[PDB]
Amino acid sequence: MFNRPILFDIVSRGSTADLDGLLPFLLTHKKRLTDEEFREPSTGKTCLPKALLNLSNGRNDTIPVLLDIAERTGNMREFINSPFRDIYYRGQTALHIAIERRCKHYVELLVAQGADVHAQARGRFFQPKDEGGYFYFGELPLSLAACTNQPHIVNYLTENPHKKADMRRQDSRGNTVLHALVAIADNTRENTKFVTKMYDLLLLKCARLFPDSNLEAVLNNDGLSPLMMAAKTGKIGIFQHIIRREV
Ligand SMILES: Nc1ncnc2c1ncn2[C@@H]1O[C@H](COP(=O)(O)OP(=O)(O)OP(=O)(O)O)[C@@H](O)[C@H]1O
Ligand SMILES: OC[C@H]1O[C@@H](O)[C@H](O)[C@@H](O)[C@@H]1O
Repeated sequence: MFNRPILFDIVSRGSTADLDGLLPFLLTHKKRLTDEEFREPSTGKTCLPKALLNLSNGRNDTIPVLLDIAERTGNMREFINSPFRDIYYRGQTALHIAIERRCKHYVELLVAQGADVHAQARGRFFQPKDEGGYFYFGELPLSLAACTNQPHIVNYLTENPHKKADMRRQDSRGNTVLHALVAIADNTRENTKFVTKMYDLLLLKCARLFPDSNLEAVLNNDGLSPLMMAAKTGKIGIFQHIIRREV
């Protein structure tokens, strides 16, 4: 039979073998993979995130199966965009996890299949450390991809045939991938190296697409541009780099 613990065990193990029977099961009992019986009741977590949080060499073969089953229970978009709903991981989705676990293949698979690319990770865990969080990257898939130094993913997200992430997008703070980048900045060599490269990457991309929407001009909720934000918060490295490319 199939209940939450059995389903989670199977996916946690990456066993596609054991998923045999699931589709007929759900079909005959009128169940879906998004039904409450199949989520962690605290967080609302489905078995999709469960799968992603148990990779093995960044593989969990049950993922493409779970997706196909959701498709076939008429349920795929809802399934993929099912968000954590608890105060701590609120808003997080399968897409966020694919990005953070650094697996481009699942990002592509997820995006191609309809993943909301502007889903905001809003919960405590995603806010700044000083505000009781763990890692702040501006909440959005793109900003996450940028902040964790994954240019290939960043390019995938901004130019793909399915759904492009708008770079002008802002989080709850009105922060932008640029703002996010400075928040990420910590002045150390390798940090400044990538943060800088990335900043340039996005700035040039946003100029070449959308010829006339200057992204540095988008202010945050504190009405700070990314430049001033760096300034105000001691981000020497990134700040100098911004100025360098003036007149
Ligand atoms: N929401 C999350 N986002 C990112 N990482 C997580 C999250 N939840 C758990 N983790 C980490 O990733 C690992 C995988 O989580 P997974 O869902 O497989 O197990 P769990 O439900 O967290 O714990 P258990 O092993 O009791 O089920 C955990 O060991 C935890 O350290
Ligand atoms: O953390 C590894 C290294 O990274 C650099 O970006 C820092 O400036 C160094 O001080 C450090 O040894």
